[PDB]
Amino acid sequence: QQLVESGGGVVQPGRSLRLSCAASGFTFSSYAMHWVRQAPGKGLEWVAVISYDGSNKYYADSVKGRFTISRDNSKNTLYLQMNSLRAEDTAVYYCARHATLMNNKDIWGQGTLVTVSSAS
Amino acid sequence: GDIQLTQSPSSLSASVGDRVTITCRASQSISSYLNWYQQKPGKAPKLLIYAASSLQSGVPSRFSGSGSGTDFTLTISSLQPEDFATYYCQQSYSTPRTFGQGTKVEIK
Amino acid sequence: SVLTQAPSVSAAPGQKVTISCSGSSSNIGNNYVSWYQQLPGTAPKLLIYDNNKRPSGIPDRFSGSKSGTSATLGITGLQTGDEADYYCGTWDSSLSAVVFGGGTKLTVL
Amino acid sequence: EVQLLEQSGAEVKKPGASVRVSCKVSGYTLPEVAMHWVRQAPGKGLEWMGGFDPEDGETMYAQKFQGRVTMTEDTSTDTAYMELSSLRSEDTAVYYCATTTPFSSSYWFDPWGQGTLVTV
Amino acid sequence: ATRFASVYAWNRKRISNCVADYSVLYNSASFSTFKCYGVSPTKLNDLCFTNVYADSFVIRGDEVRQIAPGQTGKIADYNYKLPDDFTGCVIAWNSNNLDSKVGGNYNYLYRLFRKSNLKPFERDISTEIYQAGSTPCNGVEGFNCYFPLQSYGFQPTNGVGYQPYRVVVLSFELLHAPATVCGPKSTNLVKNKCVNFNFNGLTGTGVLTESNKKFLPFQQFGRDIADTTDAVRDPQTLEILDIT
Amino acid sequence: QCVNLTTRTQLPPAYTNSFTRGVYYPDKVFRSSVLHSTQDLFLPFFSNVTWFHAIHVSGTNGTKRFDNPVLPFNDGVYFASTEKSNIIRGWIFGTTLDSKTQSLLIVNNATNVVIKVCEFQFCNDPFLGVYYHKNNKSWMESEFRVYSSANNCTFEYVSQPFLMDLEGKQGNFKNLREFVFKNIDGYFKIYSKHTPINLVRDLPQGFSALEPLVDLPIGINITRFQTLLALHRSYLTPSGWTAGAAAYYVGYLQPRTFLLKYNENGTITDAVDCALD
Ligand SMILES: *[C@@H]1O[C@H](CO)[C@@H](O[C@@H]2O[C@H](CO)[C@@H](O)[C@H](O)[C@H]2NC(C)=O)[C@H](O)[C@H]1NC(C)=O
Ligand SMILES: *[C@@H]1O[C@H](CO)[C@@H](O)[C@H](O)[C@H]1NC(C)=O
Repeated sequence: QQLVESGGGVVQPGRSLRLSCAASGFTFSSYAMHWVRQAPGKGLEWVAVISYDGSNKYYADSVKGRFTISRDNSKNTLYLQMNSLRAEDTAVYYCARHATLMNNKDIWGQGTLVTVSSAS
Repeated sequence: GDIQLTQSPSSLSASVGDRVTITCRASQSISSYLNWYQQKPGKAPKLLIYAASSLQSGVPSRFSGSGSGTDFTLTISSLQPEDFATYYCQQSYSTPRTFGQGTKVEIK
Repeated sequence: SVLTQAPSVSAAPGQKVTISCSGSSSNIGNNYVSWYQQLPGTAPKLLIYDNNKRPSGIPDRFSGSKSGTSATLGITGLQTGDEADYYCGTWDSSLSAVVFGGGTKLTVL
Repeated sequence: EVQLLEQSGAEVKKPGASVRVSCKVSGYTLPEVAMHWVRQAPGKGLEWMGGFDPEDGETMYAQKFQGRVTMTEDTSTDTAYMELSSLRSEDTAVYYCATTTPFSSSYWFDPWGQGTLVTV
Repeated sequence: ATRFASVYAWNRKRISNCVADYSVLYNSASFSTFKCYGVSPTKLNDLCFTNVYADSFVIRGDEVRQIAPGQTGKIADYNYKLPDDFTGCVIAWNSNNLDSKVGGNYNYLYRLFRKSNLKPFERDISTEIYQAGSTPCNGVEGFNCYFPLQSYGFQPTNGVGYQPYRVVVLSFELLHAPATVCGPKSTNLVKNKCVNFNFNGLTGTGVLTESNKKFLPFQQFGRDIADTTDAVRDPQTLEILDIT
Repeated sequence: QCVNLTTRTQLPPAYTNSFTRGVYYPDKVFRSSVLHSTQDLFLPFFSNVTWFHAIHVSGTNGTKRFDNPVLPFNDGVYFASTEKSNIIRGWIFGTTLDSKTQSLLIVNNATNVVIKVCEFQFCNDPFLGVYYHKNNKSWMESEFRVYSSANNCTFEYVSQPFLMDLEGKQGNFKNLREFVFKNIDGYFKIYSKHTPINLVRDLPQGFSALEPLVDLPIGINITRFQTLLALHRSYLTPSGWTAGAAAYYVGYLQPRTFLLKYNENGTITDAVDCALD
């Protein structure tokens, strides 16, 4: 039913910041989950998947920074660590789901700002 | 390579009661795997059509999808004062997924 | 705060001198008294509780007394490492809370 | 007997903020023993704060500071949060986590808390 | 029960070592589709069972005819499979006043596809992606591959054919194991009459009377010098009954 | 949890002699003033019984000795205790005293004893911790100071407390409490009794009849066990543990033929072993 996100903030470039997003209402477990990016004034750009029902991780090669994705399924939560930062990634992120002709499960988080800059 | 999307027009300033056709074109032949979203700027993207030809709960038939292959169509009809926002198409054919650049329907 | 003791006191090493704290019947009169020690930028350590009970690890050389509204903290066998501030406290029913004095920083001469 | 966890850590919050203080324990469980709080300003004395009442079973709040600071408890994780609000001039200081016994008056506190400064 | 799961993860309850209340099953009479097998439903009141499997789920009001031992259709194809030789009863009724909610019921689910027909009585909770075409999707969704599961759409705005049934299925067997679950018979006590009897499995024939000999509570029998069963206590109403 | 304090102590197990003891009713059948004879597991008379101490102060100051060993079940088990102030609750009966087997966990947590037959993880020094909640001013019992994991559980049951006090008696009773544990034929049956005793420690010459409490489907072989304890926390004095003193009696059962003399009311007094002499 509901998705909550870890806190965004201002991080210096080259660093790492783990992204937590917990589910509620129905589990993460039976589904997949995604991350997308929205820069201000820019379109929604897909980032990376997670696939718990086997195990596989796909990343966008457009932003191929080894932003690692894995689970905490028993907390219905998902972790993607912001690795190899660069300033144009300063944006808001969303926890996502795609209706793949079968489901209607597209549920979106509230959105938190990741900021990549040396100036706080 | 990647699959390119082509969302046209990328904006359309509109009026009350219109019937706007927001087109999302595709670089490949995608079966029906395309969606549509409502986003007022700052909101969560509320899904509108799934599989490019099927309505959604809470969203009446003032929105109406059709198309296949390369050509996909957002059939907005009887344009309502709440429907003026920034919208999006969506592939789910391959990996990577890309989304359209958005189409802001806004009051003339 | 609401209690009475001096900012500082000094004495020669190895000597015997104590420190007292003057309360009222509303605070010390019906209530038990405690005493605390802190070194600069450190953890304030319980010295004596009830004026007759030593916590575990306290030298027996410390004693205490309560005479009316006055409570003295027995301090004997001064050491070079005994220089620090000692704090009196006792339960307060007035504001129904915990109260302390300003503290008295000992100096071993 | 018992050693405790720290009170906060280092919490530095510029004016226009407010800070919780989460004091955990070890060797005991949280709700077998009552916590307490004392303001200590450097170069100054003790000012008692927060606290639990052995009588009446309430968690006390220092009348002078009452309403500005609140306390909650998670019994299993031993996390007791002390939230001070509305930063002012003289209220940046070390606030000690202390613990007397609910069974008796026990004005005597736990052997020591390690202390945490705050920021205004 | 207050909460039946769907058919992709149907609940199963092994039941034995108790007694069957088969009377009010027929006296319920609020049940839409209530059929049985093995031998007649009136006959099954006493003809009893070693070990029963009570498994229940919720399906649609149209697809329930798929539930029949040895048929086809989605629920019996990929969701829940009655065997080729079956004994038990299919009990089916509507729960439209509970399940289907305004604002939409989408708690319930089912599996729509799998790469084979389903083995009998085996659930399928594996929600991984099936790849219909040859293009490997490998856990994430994609092209030629779909998601496995789908919901139902339940509201009270549905017609009568689209109403949710809480189908509970009772399945039975017979083994070297004894009839651990078995229906009746409390028999009214007869005083001073030559009467065959059974108490708690103890059997004999005697004249049962009121008797003043006084047991200790945990006890069951009395006995005489000769290792006969002299006096027994009525289990249903504790009383000391001689046996002559 | 699994907080542990072995505190191992030396000295020989202090033995004793059960004079007439451990005679239960091995049937429900009511009999009156007859001599009945069966050969069954019992604790034979004039037997060696180990007066063990779970907590033992030998005075200098304090010096509480926690000795209670894991003990084999052997054929059958007898148990006896006084414990005016209860410190004893239940027993850990099992085989591995671990997972891989079931576990018989008797907890007489006040007041609803929740017998448990499950698969647990029993710690190296298991016992029930008791503390003070501060919420509702109630002494809870931390049950995972006994065992870490509770899962897989096969059986569960609840009854009225077997352990029971009376007190107000400033002694002169000691409330001597006996429990017999016999594991056979899928039924592990529990027996009990409550008796006044004025003697300082050891047992009198009287007969103790034990009724079966519950006959339960257990189906496990129990080859070893240990008792359980109730301890608490104290606060600053020159943590607190080992509430009061604790000692009990244990002896092993054995097949023997007893002649059983029922009374007019079926209360067995005189029992006689055949093989005794
Ligand atoms: C009772 O439990 C014990 C395990 O403690 C089992 O006895 C073991 O039997 C094997 C032979 O199969 C011996 O090698 C072991 O030494 C025995 N254990 C001990 C501790 O001596 C036994 O299987 C169980 N009871 C039954 C009826 O199977
Ligand atoms: C019991 O122990 C005593 C020693 O205390 C010994 O003399 C005696 O032989 C033992 N008897 C039995 C039956 O164990």
